[PDB]
Amino acid sequence: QLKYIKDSIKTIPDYPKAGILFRDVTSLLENPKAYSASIELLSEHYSESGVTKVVGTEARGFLFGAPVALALGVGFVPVRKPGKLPRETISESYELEYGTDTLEIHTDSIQPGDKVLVVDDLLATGGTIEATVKLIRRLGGEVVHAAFIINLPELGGEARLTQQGIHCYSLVSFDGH
Amino acid sequence: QLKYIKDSIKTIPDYPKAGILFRDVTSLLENPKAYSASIELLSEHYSESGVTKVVGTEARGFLFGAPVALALGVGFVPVRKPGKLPRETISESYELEYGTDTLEIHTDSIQPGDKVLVVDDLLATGGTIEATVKLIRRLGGEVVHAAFIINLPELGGEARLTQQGIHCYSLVSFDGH
Ligand SMILES: Nc1ncnc2[nH]cnc12
Ligand SMILES: Nc1ncnc2[nH]cnc12
Ligand code: NA
Ligand code: NA
Repeated sequence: QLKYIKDSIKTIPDYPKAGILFRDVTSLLENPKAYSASIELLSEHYSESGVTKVVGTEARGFLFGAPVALALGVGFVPVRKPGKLPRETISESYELEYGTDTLEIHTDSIQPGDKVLVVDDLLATGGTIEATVKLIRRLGGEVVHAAFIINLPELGGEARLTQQGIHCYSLVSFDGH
Repeated sequence: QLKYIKDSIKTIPDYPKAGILFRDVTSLLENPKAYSASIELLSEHYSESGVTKVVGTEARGFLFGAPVALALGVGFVPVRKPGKLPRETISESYELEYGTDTLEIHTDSIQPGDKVLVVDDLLATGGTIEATVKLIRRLGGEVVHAAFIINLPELGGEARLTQQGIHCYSLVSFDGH
C-alpha cells in the first residue's frame, strides 16, 4: 500500500533547476486507488485523536486536507494568501527564498477548545506550516499534529516543526533538496 | 438538504466593493454536514454518467472537484495558473476584468476517450471554465458537464457555457453580480 502510493509519485529531474529531483504529486491525484488510499491512511491515523477541525493551506493543501476533513466528519478551514478570504482575518508572515509573504485565516473559524489537524502535500522547509500553526494558536486553537503525503527530511522541515511542539506524520519520504 | 446547504453559505455586503453581496462558501466548508452533503449531491448526480476523470481549477475548485473524484472513484486532474505544473502542459488564455491570464493542464492527464467532469465552487462569468473546456477538448477528452455549488445566473456564465455545449448543474443560485 505505502509502496503503491510511493510508486505513483513521479520524479522530474533538473526541474525547476538542474540537480533538483522534483517529486510530482499530481500523478498520485490522477490514480484513484493511490489517492483514496492516501486519504484513508491519513484519516485513520487520526481517528482516535479527538480532532475537531482540519486546516490546509492553498492550494495543494486543499487536495489533502479537505478530503481528510470529510473522512473524519469535521469542518475544513482554509489558510490563504492575502485578499482572498472575505470575513475578518488575522495574518502571519513567512519567508520565501526571495522575499516575504503572508498567510491569513478567518478569525471565526477557530475557537478555544478546537483540536486542529494541519494537512499539506509535501513538507519541505516548513515555513508555511510554522506560520499556519501560529495563526491557529493565536485564535485559541490547539495544534500538535501535521500530516503530509511527502517529507523531504533534508530540508529541515520536520526538525523545525518539532521545535514548535508539532508531531509530523508523513506517508513517504524522499532524499534531496 | 438543499436548503441546509444554502443556509450554511454566508453573505458579506459591500465586499469587495459597495453593492456586491459576496457569497462566501468557506462557511459551508467548516460545516461538516453541509460540506459532505454537497459532495454527496454532486457525486450522486453523475453516478450513471460514465465519468472517467474530474477536473478542477485552483484553488476553490480543488475543494469540490477532488472530493467528487474520490467519491466517484476516478482520477482528479488539476488546472493551474502557469508555472506550477511540472510536466508537459498546454495552455489557454482567458480574460480577467483588468487583463489576461492563462490556465495550464498536464498533456498526459487527459487522453482520447476520457469522459470528463469539470467541478468548481461558483459560476460567475464562466471564463475560467470556458478555458478549461478548451484544454480538455484539445487533448481528446470529452466534456459536456460542469458542476458548481453556486450559480450567479445574472453574470451569464451558464448561457455562455451552453454555447460550448456544456450542461451546468448547480446546487444553489443567488441574485446579483
Ligand atoms: N524536490 C522537491 N519536489 C517537490 N517540491 C519541492 N519543494 C522543495 N523541493 C522539492
Ligand atoms: N457575489 C459574488 N460572490 C462570490 N463570488 C463572486 N464572483 C463574482 N460575484 C461574486
Ligand atoms: Na475565533
Ligand atoms: Na494526453
